[PDB]
Amino acid sequence: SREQIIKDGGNILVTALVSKIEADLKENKTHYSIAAVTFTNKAAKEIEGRLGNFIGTNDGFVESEIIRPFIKDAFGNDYPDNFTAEYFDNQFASYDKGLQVLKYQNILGTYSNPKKNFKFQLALDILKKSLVARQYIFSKYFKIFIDEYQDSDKDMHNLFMYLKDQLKIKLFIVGDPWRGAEPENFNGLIENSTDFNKYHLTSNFRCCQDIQNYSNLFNEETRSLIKEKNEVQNVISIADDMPISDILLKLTEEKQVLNIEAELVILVRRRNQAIEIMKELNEEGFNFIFIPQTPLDRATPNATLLKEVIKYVKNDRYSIYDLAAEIVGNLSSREIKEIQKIINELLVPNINQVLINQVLINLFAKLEITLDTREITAFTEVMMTNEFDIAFDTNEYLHKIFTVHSAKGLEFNQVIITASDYNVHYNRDTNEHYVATTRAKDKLIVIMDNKKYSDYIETLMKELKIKNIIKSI
Repeated sequence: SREQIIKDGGNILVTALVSKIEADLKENKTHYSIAAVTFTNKAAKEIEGRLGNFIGTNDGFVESEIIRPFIKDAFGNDYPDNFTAEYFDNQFASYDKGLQVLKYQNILGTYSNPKKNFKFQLALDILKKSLVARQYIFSKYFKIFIDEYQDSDKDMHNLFMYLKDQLKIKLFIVGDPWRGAEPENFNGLIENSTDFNKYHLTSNFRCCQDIQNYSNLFNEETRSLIKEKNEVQNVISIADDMPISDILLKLTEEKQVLNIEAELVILVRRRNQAIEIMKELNEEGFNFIFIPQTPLDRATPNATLLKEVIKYVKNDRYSIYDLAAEIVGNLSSREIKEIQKIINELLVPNINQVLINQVLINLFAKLEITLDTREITAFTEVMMTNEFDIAFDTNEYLHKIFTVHSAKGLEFNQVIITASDYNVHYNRDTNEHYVATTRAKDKLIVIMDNKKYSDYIETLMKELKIKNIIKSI
């Protein structure tokens, strides 16, 4: 359930955040603050965006809230508090050597073993050795929010448990059952812990109740999740009794169930449908653009970073810092510039497959990340043509057409789909239909042009004694 989580004041495990922080901050009456910690600055910024508390990365939290302010009190004055964090060089094999590098080179470095986390070991050691540190953290925070917990390493887990068990801080933990990852942390809590309430959320939780309800109707497994409303507002059915341009005018100006001034996305199955639709719409005063599928639209491990590199290469106004926000950790501008220097070699005149291959190797080597050869192939293909450029564009486009595939993992405010694109009555297009119906946050329109689809909906409604699932206009 959703509102149950909101009512829940204690330690929480969620299997798959901004929602709970907003609520908890509202009803907080005390002086205590919250902290939200992510793996990436991208994830942090996204939270800080929708909101005296701490919102930042794991590494920024332990460095700024624990290590820097209290290392001298814990270890003595000969330890620095103006050290530099370095992710790339100055790796080491033991805690004592890490202490040496910090003490003598003024560098907060990393273990060479990715399963060990020097910063978090250091932070825990400092808490255990400094009353002042414990008193600060104790009186500062009442709750900490932690993202992607399945990727947390053993030392992160040790610190968070200590915060919970010694400094009386509640934990709100989100994850999904990364080189540092110890999945047993999160799994262990799920299977064994007695001091957490535990919830499971489906992928469409983000959506408004009407959109959750509709999308949950179609799979036998999610039907039980449906919480019927007396009336439906945000999922709408419209007849295909007029051209798409008239349909759009009816939705926006006549019935005003769509806002033409907000983001509006039409989902199709194929490029040729998008062309058809654009050929009409843009001749009738609209201005839609089709965002093509690209070779990087595969579920590959490094898809996100690879798309960022392409964005940077092809758009001279795109900032290297936005690329860097997607990299795990809290890299200094100095290190980001070392990454920039590597990537900039893709900008030489007459770039070719050989050079590109070399850049990719240099980059992912530096990031200590394994690269699939088929990723190199897909990346190189995008580099060597302008065919897919619009998909990596920096411009903001309000009115867009996507295939359901290109739309995967994206979120829009308003979405139009066409029933005849999904033959779910014959158990076809069922994953695509779930994806398509859950892209929208606030408004979903179904062009109802498929008799078997609509009959199928009515059949399920009768079976479930549902009276309202979609608003017909």
